[PDB]
Amino acid sequence: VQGPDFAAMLAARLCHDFISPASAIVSGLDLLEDPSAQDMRDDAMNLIASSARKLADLLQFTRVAFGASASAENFDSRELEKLAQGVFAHVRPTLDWQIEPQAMNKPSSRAVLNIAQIAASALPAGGVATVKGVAADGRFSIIADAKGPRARLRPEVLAGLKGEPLAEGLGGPWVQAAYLNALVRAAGGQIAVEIGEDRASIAAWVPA
Amino acid sequence: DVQGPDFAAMLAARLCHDFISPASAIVSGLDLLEDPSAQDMRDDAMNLIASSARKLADLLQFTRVAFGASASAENFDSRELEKLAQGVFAHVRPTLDWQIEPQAMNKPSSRAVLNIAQIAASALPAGGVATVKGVAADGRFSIIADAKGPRARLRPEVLAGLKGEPLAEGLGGPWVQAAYLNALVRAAGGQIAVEIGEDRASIAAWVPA
Ligand code: NA
Ligand code: NA
Repeated sequence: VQGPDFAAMLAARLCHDFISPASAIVSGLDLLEDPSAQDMRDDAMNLIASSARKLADLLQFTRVAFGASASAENFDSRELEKLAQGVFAHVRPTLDWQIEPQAMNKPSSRAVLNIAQIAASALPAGGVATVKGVAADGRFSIIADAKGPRARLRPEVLAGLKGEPLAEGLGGPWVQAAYLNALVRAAGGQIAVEIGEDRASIAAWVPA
Repeated sequence: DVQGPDFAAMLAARLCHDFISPASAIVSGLDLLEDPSAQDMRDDAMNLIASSARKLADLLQFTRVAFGASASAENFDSRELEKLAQGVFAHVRPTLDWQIEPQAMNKPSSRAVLNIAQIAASALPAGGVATVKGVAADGRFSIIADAKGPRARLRPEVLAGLKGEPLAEGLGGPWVQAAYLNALVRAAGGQIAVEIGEDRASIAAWVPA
């Protein structure tokens, strides 16, 4: 019998992302109660508030990017931009959301959120993730261009985007890429990648 | 037609649902502190944040081992597993009676015992006691969680999940954990057994050890 290896890997990734702002809330509350750290009262309160914001943003994004079913549902592209903006708020790269306000089907919506976060993670020293999406020729086509110093799609991300098993690398970046590949291919669509100097692009289309 | 990540999405939906409850309470608590109209409830809002942060920390530490662990060989201290399971029971009406003698437990036993203990807590809608037993014998590690309390019940989606059956009547949340447990126990070469009585429900599992 096949184990829940893939679901465990996704669970491990989500825990890892949530534990960082959650433990900071615990540590911030520790500092408020500590009589020795009464000089950092304002800094501890700002740590709790920023970690609560980060955690709320990550959970709201996860809800649609990973928690959504494959059942038919339309999403507002403006609401999806809010979710992507939320995760980009706590990382060094900036977001250039160029999708004109419109209704997006479920595969398009799940795909655009995962593509935007993979583009952000391709930027280790900042830069810009440009997100484009057009409804044309019976498809919804997405392209996220990550431009910045040493922009790179890691080998486990490239393996995941092709639906290949995890070889060299961490499960965390691989599992999101493999999840995106499986939902796009289940919808009858395709994933494409572009790699250049200080640039990486992730493209996907789904029927629409 | 290609297979979608439907099962992984269901597990992700379940984890979000569990974490969003104490996380939104932290946001609401911080909203009350900043609200000039609610300056008379500063103490109550701070207690809401602190208790929700404790609940969230406990849920995340448990999830890390119950759902996030790989199938790779690793031993866990049963005392550390007790702390994780107790953290889950701390914020619900049922109580946990952990009767596993302090010992080393392999990856399948550890993952299984944590899921069984939480399924036992959820089988108690009006409180009671979940007794968790675990013995290393005959080349096996055998776990039994007995949930005893008023109207103790294993929901149909939990019974379907524990047998490795698809989701029929019920919610994905309780089904996905039960199906996850079934898949990790059967991958390890073990078996799951259930007992249902009046105001009692038991979940048993064995894995090779
Ligand atoms: Na940013
Ligand atoms: Na309790």
